[PDB]
Amino acid sequence: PRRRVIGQRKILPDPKFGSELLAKFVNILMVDGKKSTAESIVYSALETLAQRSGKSELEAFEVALENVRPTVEVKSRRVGGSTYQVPVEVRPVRRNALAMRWIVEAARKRGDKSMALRLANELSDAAENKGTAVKKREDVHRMAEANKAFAH
Amino acid sequence: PVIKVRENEPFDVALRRFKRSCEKAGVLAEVRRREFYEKPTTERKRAKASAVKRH
Amino acid sequence: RKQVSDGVAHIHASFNNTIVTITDRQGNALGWATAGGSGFRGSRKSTPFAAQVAAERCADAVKEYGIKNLEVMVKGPGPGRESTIRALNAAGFRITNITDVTPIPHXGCRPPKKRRV
RNA sequence: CUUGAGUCUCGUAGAGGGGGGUAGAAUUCCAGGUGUAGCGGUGAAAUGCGUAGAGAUCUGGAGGAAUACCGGUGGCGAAGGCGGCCCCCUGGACGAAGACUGACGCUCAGGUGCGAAAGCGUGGGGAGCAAACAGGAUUAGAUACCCUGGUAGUCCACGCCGUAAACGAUGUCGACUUGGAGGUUGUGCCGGCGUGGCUUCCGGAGCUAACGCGUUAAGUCGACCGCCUGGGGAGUACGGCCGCAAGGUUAAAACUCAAAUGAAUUGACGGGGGCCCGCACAAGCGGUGGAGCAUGUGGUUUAAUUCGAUGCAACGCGA
RNA sequence: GCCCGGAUAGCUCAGGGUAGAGCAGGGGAUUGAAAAUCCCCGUGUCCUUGGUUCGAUUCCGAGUCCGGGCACCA
RNA sequence: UGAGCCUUGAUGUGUAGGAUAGGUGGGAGGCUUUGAAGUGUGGACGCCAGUCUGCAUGGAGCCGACCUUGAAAUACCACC
Ligand SMILES: [Mg+2]
Ligand SMILES: [Mg+2]
Ligand SMILES: [Mg+2]
Ligand SMILES: [Mg+2]
Ligand SMILES: [Mg+2]
Ligand SMILES: [Mg+2]
Ligand SMILES: [Mg+2]
Ligand SMILES: [Mg+2]
Ligand SMILES: [Mg+2]
Ligand SMILES: [Mg+2]
Ligand SMILES: [Mg+2]
Ligand SMILES: [Mg+2]
Ligand SMILES: [Mg+2]
Ligand SMILES: [Mg+2]
Ligand SMILES: [Mg+2]
Ligand SMILES: [Mg+2]
Ligand SMILES: [Mg+2]
Ligand SMILES: [Mg+2]
Ligand SMILES: [Mg+2]
Ligand SMILES: [Mg+2]
Ligand SMILES: [Mg+2]
Ligand SMILES: [Mg+2]
Ligand SMILES: [Mg+2]
Ligand SMILES: [Mg+2]
Ligand SMILES: [Mg+2]
Ligand SMILES: [Mg+2]
Ligand SMILES: [Mg+2]
Ligand SMILES: [Mg+2]
Ligand SMILES: [Mg+2]
Ligand SMILES: [Mg+2]
Ligand SMILES: [Mg+2]
Ligand SMILES: [Mg+2]
Ligand SMILES: [Mg+2]
Ligand SMILES: [Mg+2]
Ligand SMILES: [Mg+2]
Repeated sequence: PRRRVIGQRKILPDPKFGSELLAKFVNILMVDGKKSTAESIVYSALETLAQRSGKSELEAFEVALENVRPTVEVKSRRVGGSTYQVPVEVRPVRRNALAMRWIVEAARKRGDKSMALRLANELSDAAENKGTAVKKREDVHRMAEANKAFAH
Repeated sequence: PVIKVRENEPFDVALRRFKRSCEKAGVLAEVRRREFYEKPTTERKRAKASAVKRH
Repeated sequence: RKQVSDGVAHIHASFNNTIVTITDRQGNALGWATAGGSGFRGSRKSTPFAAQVAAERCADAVKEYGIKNLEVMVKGPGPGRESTIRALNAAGFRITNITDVTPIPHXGCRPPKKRRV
């Protein structure tokens, strides 16, 4: 805000994996404060992804995540009434947050049966570069590189 | 603003020397000053205004 | 088509566009490129990025002549005065001389009236 | 009679004026070589130019206008004004020592002369710029601001015109009255010491409604001239004089209002400047506006649909 | 009547081993707006038919239509 | 500087595949110290994968039918 005094809120870790990343993934997935439901959904999705990929739950998740992280975004800046689209770098924490938000949003728009099935299919598609999340990442990248002249 | 590069110096130092030579030559100032016609009354007005503001 | 091995680059930079031409010492053009001809239309046409893109494209277009030495004369006050020469050097030429050759009247004719914006 | 006023001897500085010549940079046009798909313009565009070869680049030629740097609240002139270099003609100012005339002085109604720019007549000239005009935009409209073109004019010779916020909004001449910091230009004595002319800034007494002026007075006095008498009507009508014309100069009356005005003070406002704060923006999450129902209100209906709140700060409000 | 060239997307259109470039229109990043950008999307016997060829939008014949120069014009 | 006209030398990897092999063809012998496999090196062309090309060193081998193709190997040769 106007003060630059805010702090960082600590987060409880994953029970059976001990990864803060999956806890934040559950938090992003969680709606209405029902955290047990989100934990069950994410655990089922990770289990089916691990069995259908064979590596494990963890590095398969990270590999799927890395295909969605962006490295440059676009910010509007007003100069003379007309707004320039300046390309700016993205902090790694913002990269993780954007990737998980995109993955969950893409999962919610699918015609599959259960939420875990949608999440598993989307996560595998991202892991092998065919989901809509990678499409959104490519859209952002192309829009950012199009306005490369405004990058002072 | 004629810069003849000497022996083995890098490109950056020659470019900086050329920029400095163009800065001390008042090239862009003259170019911007001759873009539009400014009346003699405005010339005297702003010259005197600069003089009094300095003092 | 011919080997000259040493030419001069003319950069014509204004507030709206930059034009780069390559010629031999006698003053016969070999190739040219422009910021507006490189897919930059409008405000984007008047930026240093477009100027250095045009510089790279013009350097590419004159490949068949085997240029190894190059002088530079730059005229005009435009934003693309320094990006172009940097891009031209990075393309592999040797900038052996830099000159500003912008015209300046020694009085001259009456400039247009001022814009009331 | 010599102190006011003027003449003579030597010198200094200066965009002071009239005439003629010449130089360099740049814009425009003309012819030619290289070379190829854009150029130009804007907040964004479009009109406009270009494959009949533009824009870019190089060579040669024609023509007109103005003189970058020096350049400076620097200089010259009564004012208006005056800026490359060179020659011819010419006006004034100041300085040092001496000589000469002997009140020859100051101001000035009527009169006469000069007087930016625009404008008018005749004859040339025309690169750049640019009223009028045409087209493209923006806009609710745009007879404008912005863009592309573009004719009188701007330039020269002669002749009219006689007006400007022609302003220091401060008539000319003379004498007297504490200081400080500079600029420019002469001169005497030994970098120091003095002494004249013009000029910029601050400030004391004094003056002023205040702002402010302050030895270059808006301080204290003397001589002469011009001008003012509430605001509109009106610097207008009629008459005279001047002009080719546009118009200039002198200059009222009826009627109407109780004010019009100057300087400064306290706030408020600014599509003025500086510094800050708030789920005020920016980052996120969940909603309302669509559907069904509950409830309040407006409106319409009724014998009555009781009364009040009814921009934010009334409408699941008094209840 | 003859000769000369053409038939390709919704439009304009180049092209013996393929169907191609731009804009039109639709949605969304997108902002109050045209901008302006990004993203895709289709948009096809390459006029019809027949004929060679390992298959022809391509080469060949006959037809439908457009344009040009001619000829008949008693 | 245009148009036709001969002669030469190149030029032509849909997909097979050692092979940047067009229609056609008498037809597996030419080539070879008339210095030849393979070379350093000059150079051309190029859907840049590969075709063409002088000299030098070097010294005398490549080689036709062979399996994939619609076809063989510019082994000479001729028709476009
Ligand atoms: Mg202009
Ligand atoms: Mg003089
Ligand atoms: Mg003079
Ligand atoms: Mg030319
Ligand atoms: Mg003076
Ligand atoms: Mg004199
Ligand atoms: Mg004189
Ligand atoms: Mg006497
Ligand atoms: Mg007098
Ligand atoms: Mg008089
Ligand atoms: Mg005049
Ligand atoms: Mg006139
Ligand atoms: Mg005239
Ligand atoms: Mg005339
Ligand atoms: Mg013009
Ligand atoms: Mg108009
Ligand atoms: Mg007057
Ligand atoms: Mg004046
Ligand atoms: Mg006055
Ligand atoms: Mg006095
Ligand atoms: Mg004072
Ligand atoms: Mg007074
Ligand atoms: Mg006085
Ligand atoms: Mg006085
Ligand atoms: Mg009058
Ligand atoms: Mg009269
Ligand atoms: Mg007042
Ligand atoms: Mg204020
Ligand atoms: Mg304020
Ligand atoms: Mg917000
Ligand atoms: Mg509702
Ligand atoms: Mg009520
Ligand atoms: Mg009541
Ligand atoms: Mg009421
Ligand atoms: Mg309530």
